[PDB]
Amino acid sequence: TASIAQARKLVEQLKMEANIDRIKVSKAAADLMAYCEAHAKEDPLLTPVPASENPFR
Amino acid sequence: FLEIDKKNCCVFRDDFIVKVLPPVLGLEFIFGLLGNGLALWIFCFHLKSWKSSRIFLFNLAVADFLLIICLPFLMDNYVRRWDWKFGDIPCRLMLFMLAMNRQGSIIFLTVVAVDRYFRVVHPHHALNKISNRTAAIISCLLWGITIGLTVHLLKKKMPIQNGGANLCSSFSICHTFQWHEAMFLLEFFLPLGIILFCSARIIWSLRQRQMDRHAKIKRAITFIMVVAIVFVICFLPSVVVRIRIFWLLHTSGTQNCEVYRSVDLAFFITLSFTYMNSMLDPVVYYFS
Amino acid sequence: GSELDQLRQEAEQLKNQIRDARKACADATLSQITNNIDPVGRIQMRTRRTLRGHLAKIYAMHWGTDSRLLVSASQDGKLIIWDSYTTNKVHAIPLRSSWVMTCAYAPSGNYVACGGLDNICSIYNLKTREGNVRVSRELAGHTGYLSCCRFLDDNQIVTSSGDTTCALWDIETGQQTTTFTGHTGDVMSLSLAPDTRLFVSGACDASAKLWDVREGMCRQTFTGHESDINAICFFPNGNAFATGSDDATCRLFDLRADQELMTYSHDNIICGITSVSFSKSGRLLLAGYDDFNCNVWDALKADRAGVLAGHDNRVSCLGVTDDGMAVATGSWDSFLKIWN
Amino acid sequence: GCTLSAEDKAAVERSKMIDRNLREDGEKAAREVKLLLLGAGESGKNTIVKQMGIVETHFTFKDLHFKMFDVGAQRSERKKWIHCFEGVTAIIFCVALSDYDLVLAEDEEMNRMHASMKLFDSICNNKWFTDTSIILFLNKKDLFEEKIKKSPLTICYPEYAGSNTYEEAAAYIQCQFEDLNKRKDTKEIYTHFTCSTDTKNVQFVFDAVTDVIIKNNLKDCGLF
Amino acid sequence: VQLVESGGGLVQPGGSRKLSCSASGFAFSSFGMHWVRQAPEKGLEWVAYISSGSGTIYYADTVKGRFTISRDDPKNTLFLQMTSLRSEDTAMYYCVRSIYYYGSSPFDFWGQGTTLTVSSSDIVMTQATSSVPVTPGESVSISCRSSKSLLHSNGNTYLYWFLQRPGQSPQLLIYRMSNLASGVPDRFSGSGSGTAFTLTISRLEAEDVGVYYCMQHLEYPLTFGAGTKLEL
Ligand SMILES: CC(C)CCC[C@@H](C)[C@H]1CC[C@H]2[C@@H]3CC=C4C[C@@H](O)CC[C@]4(C)[C@H]3CC[C@]12C
Ligand SMILES: O=C(O)c1cccnc1
Repeated sequence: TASIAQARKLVEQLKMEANIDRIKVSKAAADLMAYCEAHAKEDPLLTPVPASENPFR
Repeated sequence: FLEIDKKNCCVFRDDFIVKVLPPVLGLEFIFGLLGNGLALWIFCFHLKSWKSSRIFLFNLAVADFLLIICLPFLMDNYVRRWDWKFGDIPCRLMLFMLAMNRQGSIIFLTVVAVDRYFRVVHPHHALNKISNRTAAIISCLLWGITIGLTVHLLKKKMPIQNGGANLCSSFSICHTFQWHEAMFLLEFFLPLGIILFCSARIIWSLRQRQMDRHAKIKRAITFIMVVAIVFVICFLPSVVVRIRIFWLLHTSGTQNCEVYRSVDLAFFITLSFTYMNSMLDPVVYYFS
Repeated sequence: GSELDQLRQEAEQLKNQIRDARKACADATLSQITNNIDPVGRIQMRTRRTLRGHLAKIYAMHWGTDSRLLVSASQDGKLIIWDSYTTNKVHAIPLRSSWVMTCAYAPSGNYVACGGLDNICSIYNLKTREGNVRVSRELAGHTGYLSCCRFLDDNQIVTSSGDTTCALWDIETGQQTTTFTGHTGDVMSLSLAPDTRLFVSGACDASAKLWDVREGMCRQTFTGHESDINAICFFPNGNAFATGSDDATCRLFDLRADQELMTYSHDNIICGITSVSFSKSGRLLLAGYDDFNCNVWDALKADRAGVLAGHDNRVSCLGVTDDGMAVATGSWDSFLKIWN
Repeated sequence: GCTLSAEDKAAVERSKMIDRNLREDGEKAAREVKLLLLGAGESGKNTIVKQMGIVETHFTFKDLHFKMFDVGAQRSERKKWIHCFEGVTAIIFCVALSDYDLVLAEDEEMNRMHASMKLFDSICNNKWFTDTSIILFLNKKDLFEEKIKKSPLTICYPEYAGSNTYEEAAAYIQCQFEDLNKRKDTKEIYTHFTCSTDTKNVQFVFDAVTDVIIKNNLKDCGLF
Repeated sequence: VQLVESGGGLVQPGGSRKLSCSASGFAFSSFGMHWVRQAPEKGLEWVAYISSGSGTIYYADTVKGRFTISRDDPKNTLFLQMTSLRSEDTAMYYCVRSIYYYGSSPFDFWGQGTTLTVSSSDIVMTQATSSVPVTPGESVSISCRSSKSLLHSNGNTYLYWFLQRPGQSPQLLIYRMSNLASGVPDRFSGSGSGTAFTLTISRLEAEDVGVYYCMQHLEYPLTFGAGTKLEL
């Protein structure tokens, strides 16, 4: 009768994952945009990097 | 007809070369040119394998091609029946290219027929797994020996007074033993005694293994025989006429040139077989 | 029995409730939010270095902490440490099992981890006093092939295996201190959080899960693909992660709101992804495909912005430095490439 | 040399030594033979192994080193690790033919001959084994000639009509296997009969790999 | 891990000698090896260098032509052979291992030393002072100076501070003027710029007393300053 025990495990997992709170998707998208906009200057790949200070040339 | 270059050398100028030789030689030029040109273009621009068997064919596809560019000037030499008008250097570079490419289109035609033998009778051997940085070295060495056996054709005041005109040539009917005729015979005898052995053992040993039942083995057998017999057809005739020539020289003295009157004509036709391969060399190795 | 069927019905209606909860908390697509900004220009990146010396297919690479070193693994049975600025070779480490699938670099610089298709994870000490690399620990106990590994600390590690199991391990004792279970098929990848408090895994049952290091708490489950999932990465923020599947599709999932954010699909691509990675500002997503070349996606508009067409075979592995300097790429032709 | 410093001219030399070692060691892996062993459960895989995650096996026949990979204990998906064996010389496939009425422990109705036939079919058309030859071993022929006389093989072969003797039944089963191939020009299946013989197995493998090597060499230089 | 060298003794002016060392405890085949002579009369300087692979061999102009250096790599041994010994060839010899890859710390383990007594351009580094009296518990500073800049193409200032306690062999303290070797307490430090640098010590203990030295490595020959003794 271990099958009902496995079903108990699965339904307990569902109880266990059904106890969380969510946010709006637009807020997450805005946070992603903000983090991208803040760090726009420190990444040598997005903004065309001047060929003056990179060490691979 | 007897003159003296440095020795008692007969020379002829017969009014039959003009009718037949220029067309033969022009066709062999105009088709051999493209036939080797696109092969070399493929080897350099549209092929990305570069294995130690495709860099032995590349050298054989530059050797014969060089002989082509040298052809129209020889056609101009024959159209006016032995009258050279380009001076010393163009003649003396027209008879070293022809004599060095031909020996180098036979040395890179034997290596293929040894490649194949070591790939059939002796599989999983060491020489099957040499890199294409230890095969370009041997290609350079082969070019080196080719050039080193043909340099004596730049160190001579080539154009010669026949009275009427100037003859630009290396093949003249004399009575002195030297190195050029021996090279002419020996650049045919040895490669034959290698190609026949290799091309027979490949077929036999691919046949005592009961392996000749797929189609492609049969197709390979046919093309191997094609190679051998095409070599013999396009080279042998010139090597019996020169033996007849040596026979006439040793038997009858060089006092009545008229004896050679006909046979030498035949020679300067059978030698047009030696360029023949450079036309139909790719149609056997690189295309089909 | 009847209890089995009633529990199954209850589980099904919990699944329906969770699906409804996920659906009801979405308002607008991430593209609508991210459409106001302007797209980056045509990203033109050229091969600056070319690392060569591998003699077989390359399966993994990992960027060092100081952004100047990296390590790579191949089926030749070798692990190699590079110097990206000079193109020198710092270390060559022979392996025991030639069948590898991943490698990892310690965040301090003392250790590298390896293992695959053998169910054992080996740890190697670089900064010994004998001058050579040695084997530190052999974490054994899995029953399927190992598909990923990532150092959590100098003494804690996490691995995922093909036997539908993840595990959190101590290198000192050598015994599993936590086991994560709940997948049906083989697990293909895991990625660690920026602050090493959570980590996500993705498996061959077209599903991914968010775990919890401290106790073993399975916190959330994400789905959406209809084939295998063999690449995941966190966003540098730590509030998102992106997946790369075998049905020629990549996806973006959010941690706080658990839905789909971005689909990166193109009709002219009919073959599946092998690797994904991000950029220092989280603006470029690099995806390694098996149509022989990589792709660069503007991670806010889903449109392409560049191609790293330089390889003869399928792309396996891919990475970006911590300072944002370069990007490294490996493939099945056994050549690594650094692009700037 | 001139632009470098005294402590960047030993890093280069060290890297060159690394490169030399890598190149010299990658030449002992392109001269060994790789063979992948497969079978259908208790199909005698152990039997042929004794006749001579991953289980490596080493043997040498006529100055030629083989590496046999036994992957029977993976019990996981095959499509997630099979391509790691793409560049292998050949696939050995072992199956016992005295086991047509003996059914699997899974299903009473389904027997193990049909399951092993499906296995052989599935390994013979994967995209990673387009030009990869398969060496077939038929096992336990001793028990089979006793078993076949007691009960007809019509039970496993409803569409078959034969006098229920050794040779015709064995040949019919062999044809039923070799008809599963779907390529028939690039690929060739080599088949053999052995129960407990001490000479024919390894020699059979050696012949089957020499033929493949000869074909490989001849098609490498264009001639084939 | 140890370097045990022998070969010393007293020699005639006209005559050869050999100095061997056995390197037991590590991977000797991955280590370039130096000899650094130490004259009893406060003499210090580099002698010779042989790399991992017997490719390069370097000498200091005062020694080139009379010394030969070699390895026995299967047996993990290093050799020096000396042919012409002038009256000023009386000193002590320290065999130093060093490995050069990115991030390495050369001149790490310094052998023990072998004494040799004889029968009776180059960059310049300067340590003007010779003695600094001081009491424990308080900070001290020592200065060294060169004749030209050391910020090379790779940005690394090849200055090595290292210590010799009375009766002991030396040990690395500060490699590349900003990095502290391993096994030494974090009390030592060092900073400078251009051609001038200072070793600094914050807390003073009874072991910290000793004679300090500065090394340049930009190009062979390797040249020093002088010694600056600290006294109790
Ligand atoms: C695959 C590797 C081993 C091929 C090696 C080729 C060697 C064995 C053979 C191939 C063809 C041979 C050549 C055939 C004919 C000639 C022309 C003759 O006037 C001098 C010898 C010379 C030049 C031979 C030298 C040896 C040779 C170059
Ligand atoms: O082949 C030659 O070298 C040649 C051709 C024409 C005339 N004499 C020699």
